[PDB]
Amino acid sequence: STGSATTTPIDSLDDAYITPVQIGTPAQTLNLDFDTGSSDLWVFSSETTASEVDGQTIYTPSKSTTAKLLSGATWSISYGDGSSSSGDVYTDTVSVGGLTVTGQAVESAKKVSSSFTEDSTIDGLLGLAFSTLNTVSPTQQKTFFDNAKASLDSPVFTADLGYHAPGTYNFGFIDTTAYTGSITYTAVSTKQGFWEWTSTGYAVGSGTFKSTSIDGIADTGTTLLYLPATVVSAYWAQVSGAKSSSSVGGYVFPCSATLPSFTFGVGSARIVIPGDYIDFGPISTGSSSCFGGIQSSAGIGINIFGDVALKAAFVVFNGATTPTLGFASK
Repeated sequence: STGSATTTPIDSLDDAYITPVQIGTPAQTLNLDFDTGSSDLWVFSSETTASEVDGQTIYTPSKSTTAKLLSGATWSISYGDGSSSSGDVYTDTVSVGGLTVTGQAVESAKKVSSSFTEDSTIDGLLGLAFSTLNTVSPTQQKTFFDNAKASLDSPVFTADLGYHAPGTYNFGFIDTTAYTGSITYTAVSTKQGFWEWTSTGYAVGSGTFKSTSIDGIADTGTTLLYLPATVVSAYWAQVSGAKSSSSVGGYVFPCSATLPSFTFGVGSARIVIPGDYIDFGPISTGSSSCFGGIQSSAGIGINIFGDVALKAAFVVFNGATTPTLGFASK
């Protein structure tokens, strides 16, 4: 089998991407944030504290004839950005772009933190990291991809995120029309439960490529590109007036600037992030200070190849017996 779904930016800045997902019988369609940095499929629901729902579409398991309460199971997750959610668990039928999993764990939120409530466009998350990170207790549950894998034509999914435009998540096949050149594959460590790999270096604008190993995660659920302070300083040094602002919480730059590109290495291959991808707009409405899309990972504890990086590429998440990651230009 295969599946194919369009993923759409939630706003004009590409702050995140939502993909429609069918849950239950009859189908209840929710718009979920596909997140290769976590491993829980959780949704706003009829069980979510009413004051914490503000415009999201909810899953109502009592209206699904295939929903079953997973007895005694709870979940609770805290994300790197400080947000969190928790609740109980159903199994139900979940379909993405034509691909169907029966008996998928659907984690129903009883509580969500303020940032989730405040974002009316995201009805939940669909985790696509390794199932070892899944928070369900006392019996850990598998991700949608893990459940589908054996049925897929090929045990892979691909992320093709758009810049200020829709893109595609495909399951079970590689669309050879969706990228240019070849796909360069690179090793993955699953030891921390992430799609963790090592970039071979970087360049700023038309500058020379610096060969240096950068360990990080391919994370569709993180907006920005988080890299070591040395790298980030080298980038922003090429932008007149850019500075790290403690009060704002990262590098800011004059909105009048034209940003240089940023290149990262995948083996001997090179992915070029155009400068415009690195502009996240005014820090506050009406400001002429703009927020940068490349930020320091110091104090995160891990480098993160988030959407800023991934959207410059066609990305293969290869779930073969030994997982690997593939990147192509597009």
